[PDB]
Amino acid sequence: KYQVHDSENFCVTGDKVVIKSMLPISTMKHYYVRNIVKPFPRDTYYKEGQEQLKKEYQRLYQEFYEREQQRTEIKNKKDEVTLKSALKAKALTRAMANLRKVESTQKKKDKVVAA
Amino acid sequence: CINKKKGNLHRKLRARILGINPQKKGVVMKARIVTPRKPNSARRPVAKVILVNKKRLTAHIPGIGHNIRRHSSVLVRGGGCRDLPGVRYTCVRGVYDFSKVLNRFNRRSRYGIPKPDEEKKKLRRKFRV
Amino acid sequence: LMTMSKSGRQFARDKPLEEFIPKGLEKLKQKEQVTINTNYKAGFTSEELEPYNEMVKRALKLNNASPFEITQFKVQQAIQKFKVSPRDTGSAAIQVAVRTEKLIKMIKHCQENRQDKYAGRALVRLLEQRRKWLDYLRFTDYHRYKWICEEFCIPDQPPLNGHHKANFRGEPNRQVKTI
RNA sequence: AGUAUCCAAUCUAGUAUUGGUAAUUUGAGUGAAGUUGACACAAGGUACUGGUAGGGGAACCUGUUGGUGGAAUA
RNA sequence: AGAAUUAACAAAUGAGUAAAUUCUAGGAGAAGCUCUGGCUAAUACAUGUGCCAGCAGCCGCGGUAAUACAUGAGGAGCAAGCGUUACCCACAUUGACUGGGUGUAUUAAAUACAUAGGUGAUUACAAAUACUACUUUAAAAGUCAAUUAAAAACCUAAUAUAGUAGUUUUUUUGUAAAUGAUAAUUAAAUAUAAGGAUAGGAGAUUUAUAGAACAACGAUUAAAUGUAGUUACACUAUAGAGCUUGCCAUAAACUAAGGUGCUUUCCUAUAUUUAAUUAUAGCUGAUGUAUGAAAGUACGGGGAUCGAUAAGGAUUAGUUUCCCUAGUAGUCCGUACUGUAAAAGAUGAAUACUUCAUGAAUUAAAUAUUCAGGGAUAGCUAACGCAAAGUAUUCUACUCGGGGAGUAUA
RNA sequence: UGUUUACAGCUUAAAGAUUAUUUUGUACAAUAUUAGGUAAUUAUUUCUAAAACUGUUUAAUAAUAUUAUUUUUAGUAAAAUAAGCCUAGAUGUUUAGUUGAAUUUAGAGAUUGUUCAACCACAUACGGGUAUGAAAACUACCCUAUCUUUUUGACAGCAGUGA
RNA sequence: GGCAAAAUAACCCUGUAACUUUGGGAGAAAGGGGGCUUUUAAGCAACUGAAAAGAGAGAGUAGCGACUGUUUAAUAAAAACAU
Ligand SMILES: [Mg+2]
Ligand SMILES: [Mg+2]
Ligand SMILES: [Mg+2]
Ligand SMILES: [Mg+2]
Ligand SMILES: [Mg+2]
Ligand SMILES: [Mg+2]
Ligand SMILES: [Mg+2]
Ligand SMILES: [Mg+2]
Ligand SMILES: [Mg+2]
Ligand SMILES: [Mg+2]
Ligand SMILES: [Mg+2]
Ligand SMILES: [Mg+2]
Ligand SMILES: [Mg+2]
Ligand SMILES: [Mg+2]
Ligand SMILES: [Mg+2]
Ligand SMILES: [Mg+2]
Ligand SMILES: [Mg+2]
Ligand SMILES: [Mg+2]
Ligand SMILES: [Mg+2]
Ligand SMILES: [Mg+2]
Ligand SMILES: [Mg+2]
Ligand SMILES: [Mg+2]
Ligand SMILES: [Mg+2]
Ligand SMILES: [Mg+2]
Ligand SMILES: [Mg+2]
Ligand SMILES: [Mg+2]
Ligand SMILES: [Mg+2]
Ligand SMILES: [Mg+2]
Ligand SMILES: [Mg+2]
Ligand SMILES: [Mg+2]
Ligand SMILES: [Mg+2]
Ligand SMILES: [Mg+2]
Ligand SMILES: [Mg+2]
Ligand SMILES: [Mg+2]
Ligand SMILES: [Mg+2]
Ligand SMILES: [Mg+2]
Ligand SMILES: [Mg+2]
Ligand SMILES: [Mg+2]
Ligand SMILES: [Mg+2]
Ligand SMILES: [Mg+2]
Ligand SMILES: [Mg+2]
Ligand SMILES: [Mg+2]
Ligand SMILES: [Mg+2]
Ligand SMILES: [Mg+2]
Ligand SMILES: [Mg+2]
Ligand SMILES: [Mg+2]
Ligand SMILES: [Mg+2]
Ligand SMILES: [Mg+2]
Ligand SMILES: [Mg+2]
Ligand SMILES: [Mg+2]
Ligand SMILES: [Mg+2]
Ligand SMILES: [Mg+2]
Ligand SMILES: [Mg+2]
Ligand SMILES: [Mg+2]
Ligand SMILES: [Mg+2]
Ligand SMILES: [Mg+2]
Repeated sequence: KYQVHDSENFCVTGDKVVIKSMLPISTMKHYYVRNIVKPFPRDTYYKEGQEQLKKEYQRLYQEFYEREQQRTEIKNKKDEVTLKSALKAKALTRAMANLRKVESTQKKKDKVVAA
Repeated sequence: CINKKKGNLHRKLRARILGINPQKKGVVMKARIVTPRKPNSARRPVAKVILVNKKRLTAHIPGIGHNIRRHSSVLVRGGGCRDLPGVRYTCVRGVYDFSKVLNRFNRRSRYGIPKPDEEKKKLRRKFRV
Repeated sequence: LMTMSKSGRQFARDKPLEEFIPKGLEKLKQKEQVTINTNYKAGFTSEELEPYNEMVKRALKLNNASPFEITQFKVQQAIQKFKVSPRDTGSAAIQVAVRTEKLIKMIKHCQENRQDKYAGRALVRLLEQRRKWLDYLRFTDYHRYKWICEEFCIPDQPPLNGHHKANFRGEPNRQVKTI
């Protein structure tokens, strides 16, 4: 197995292809593509068919950076990532709950102001 | 195999304590006598050894008469005696503390006998041919 | 069987692949009841039956039929769609569809009768055999692969081998041994 | 020059892992003309034996399933 | 053996030295070592010794008759070596590409699906490759069959890789307005002691109730222990329970194995045949997934039969035990673990072809063959034996003497 | 402010030879009584820093009005996004210098990796670090540490001695 | 007889063994931190900083009893009693 540099992001799996040696621009990439020998069909015709939270999101970020930085520092990138990806779902279902209250509070006025 | 760490490891060595070496020196603690198996019957002499590597051992005495006692430095051959058990090694004569077998003038190489002064008639050409 | 395992080996922790999209089973079950309530048996049409009486229709009606007969309609209902030529029965597009209708039954049979160990071994074969024809059909008629997986609620996961060994494998490259 | 950061040796502690040594204990092979008994090869005098469970001066005995590496019965 | 001279490595300078030349004497002036029973060429010679002393690479010698020990003679072989030890290679098909074996010779793991990987149908066509000849690279040293019959030397070949020419007598890869073994699907037909579930029947055994006022029954080579004396055993009737599923039964029944058999229905699975359809998707197969008799374990239920342990009876025996009475766990079902065996056809999976007799079965004017071991033989095999364990091809695994040992340790 | 075609020696630039360093593929021991390992880790983009600056025209690029754009190395003691990479015996343990090749062999192969030669490594220590130079640490130099005799020194340089 | 005394002392963070009835052991052990500045400083700090006061010493290994508990008011609170 090798990893190859495609500039146009043009190839898919079944496309059979010649590859050639290049000096390493990155680690584990010392090959690039020269030519497709046999194509494999694409998924373009099917791909064409396929907001208030932004105030929810930007708070939840600032919540944990204030907490985490005080409690536990940079030491390991694994901690830096395994937290965030695992903390947001814990945060979003609590931040969705912050906005679901908005639909509740506005109507409880109208119910009390009207009658 | 674990004592052996060269060549065909699948081969069981023919002298395990002595190992890869061809010979090894040791010191006697005590002499003994051992009987052979049932088809034969005799009293074959035996000579314990502690080796320089600190390993107990038994060994054979081919010569008829022998100088062996306690605290005697000896050299092992590795061959062995057949009828006896545990005597698959054998000592060498003509070395540090053994003695050439005596009243003997045949097979003068196994037992360490030098050549007598009668049979030899001429000297080596490095001096007075 | 096939699992998410990018290396040559196949571990315990590696998970099996997904048979259906989320909520794929229930959607298909709903489609059946719609058919079962408004259809007749496979060979017969409504047009042939309009002179005859209701007592003749209710017998031929598919409510009263057996599940072995409920499929035969669904299979021929698919063959008219996913065929290449007339009187087609064995092409790849149909062969996948047959196993999808069986999985609906084997699961019902296995969730209920859990001790039928011979059936538990039979699922593993259906999935594997489905997993082959499901791949061989990508390779040949890719624009029919997608027209199937939508209907039967199947995910579009390519093979990890990349169709390497069936397609145009040749001239495999030269290197030298030394020491 | 020098402040402050980074870093090595040595030392301390415990933990992890692998080896060396020991009071004491235990197993195996081997040798020989030993004692007790007679398990085994014949249907070995109650057919042997595998897997298993229990029992038990020893070799062994019994149940439960399997096999023939057992004879015998016309 | 002794003595002398020169060349050349510096046509100015040599440390040291010719596998060069000549001269004189004299006439091999250099021999040991192993062995003497067989393998192994060499003595039935002599003496003493007496399973002692001792030899011994392997087999094995020695018990008063020693070609095997020790003494002596004679005799054989190798030779500036001979012999011993230790390790490695060959001889060895003793580690199997060349080149094995795997039914019984301490060798196919219990079994099947399946991944990586390996492997593989027809024709036509292209392209490339193999094979042949030439050529590229692969340090020298070293090896190497150097050649005009020549020593002090400089084989250019092999193998591998890239590349050219010849395309004819090989193969691979792949594509076709393609054909179409195999595997699979559909429709029809037929078969299944294959698996699970629902419903229902049947059988004996056992308990209970009732009836009847008999006194013994049951076990055993025999006997006792034991049950009852107011019917217990036994017979008849009625009901209930747990377990099991008669004849059909057979080699020619099924399935991956374990293993499985009363009827009905649904689901699941396998197989055979024709027609149509798709057109190599197939065959194999570490890791891995899943199954896996019986005994046994936990919880719960059920609890008739058989029946470990322990008890008793006896006998023969001096013990223990095989026999007998009674009978606990268990034996059965559900949930889950456990994951072993002589797990067997002691034979890895698949394809093609192959004998004679005897015999089982469809049933054919749509369609023609399948099967068996209870016989023998070709061929193979150490032999007994097998119609595959045979002929041919494809993939995987195990196997480096035995004890220790399927044990220790982790 | 003698002559640099009188001889020697030195400086600077270019062209080329050679050398040093940097890059990849395959080959490369046993073991599962070791199976999860990696965490600036895997990929892109960006930022910073060093590389001589500015303009003119042309080409080319995407839209197209014609303006704008055009490169390489290093750093996570720079940051962001997305989540990947190795596991087709990663990692871990043990053993070991690799090779040409030597012994053997009909041939394939097996065992070894001594002499000489190539490459790599070490130079009391599996140690830390610098200056010069086209290239270094081998008898260089500084520090720590071990051992030893003189504040030196480490004979795996030749010869030699002990063990 | 280290009895008494001394020492440890709350809160936050890192980290945490054998054994185990898988609950626990465990607050295990071990170690660190608390200010001012202006800039986020590869900055400062001139005995003593939760500034004074207040709050656990920890580990290793045997014997009896399972545990919480109860008891001889006025010399015995334990291996005894209970459970
Ligand atoms: Mg001891
Ligand atoms: Mg006997
Ligand atoms: Mg017997
Ligand atoms: Mg006994
Ligand atoms: Mg027998
Ligand atoms: Mg000269
Ligand atoms: Mg002369
Ligand atoms: Mg002879
Ligand atoms: Mg005599
Ligand atoms: Mg060989
Ligand atoms: Mg088998
Ligand atoms: Mg198998
Ligand atoms: Mg495959
Ligand atoms: Mg060469
Ligand atoms: Mg009665
Ligand atoms: Mg079966
Ligand atoms: Mg059971
Ligand atoms: Mg129970
Ligand atoms: Mg059999
Ligand atoms: Mg069986
Ligand atoms: Mg077997
Ligand atoms: Mg053969
Ligand atoms: Mg054979
Ligand atoms: Mg036969
Ligand atoms: Mg047959
Ligand atoms: Mg065979
Ligand atoms: Mg063995
Ligand atoms: Mg054995
Ligand atoms: Mg066992
Ligand atoms: Mg074990
Ligand atoms: Mg231990
Ligand atoms: Mg060769
Ligand atoms: Mg070397
Ligand atoms: Mg040397
Ligand atoms: Mg040298
Ligand atoms: Mg030194
Ligand atoms: Mg050098
Ligand atoms: Mg020296
Ligand atoms: Mg105190
Ligand atoms: Mg105090
Ligand atoms: Mg805690
Ligand atoms: Mg805890
Ligand atoms: Mg603490
Ligand atoms: Mg504690
Ligand atoms: Mg502390
Ligand atoms: Mg305070
Ligand atoms: Mg406290
Ligand atoms: Mg307190
Ligand atoms: Mg104690
Ligand atoms: Mg007590
Ligand atoms: Mg208490
Ligand atoms: Mg208390
Ligand atoms: Mg009180
Ligand atoms: Mg009191
Ligand atoms: Mg008190
Ligand atoms: Mg008490």
